[PDB]
Amino acid sequence: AQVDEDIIVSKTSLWKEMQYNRDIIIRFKFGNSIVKMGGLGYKWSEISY
Amino acid sequence: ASLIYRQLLTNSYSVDLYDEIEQIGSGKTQNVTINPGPFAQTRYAPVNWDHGEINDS
Repeated sequence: AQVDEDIIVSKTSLWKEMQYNRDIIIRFKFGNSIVKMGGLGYKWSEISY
Repeated sequence: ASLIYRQLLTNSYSVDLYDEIEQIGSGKTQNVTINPGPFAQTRYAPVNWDHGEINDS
């Protein structure tokens, strides 16, 4: 169909807005991909994150 | 002195004026009448956490 259309799936409900203020410790390790190039073994085609 | 009661009854109409005066004097408030029908609290969704869009090449 090429026309607007609406319904209501469920009647009203309560929502509180609240503040959560925690401390965080993010730790992570990079990633490296290394791949040869078809040849004698002197050309590296990709060394990328 | 019996006429005190007769006079008060007969002149009682002035209490309407007194009521108007105290009505003008008094501050006023009002209501925003509350809605019933929070009979269905609604949860967020089925939410699953995952790593974002890795930028491969």
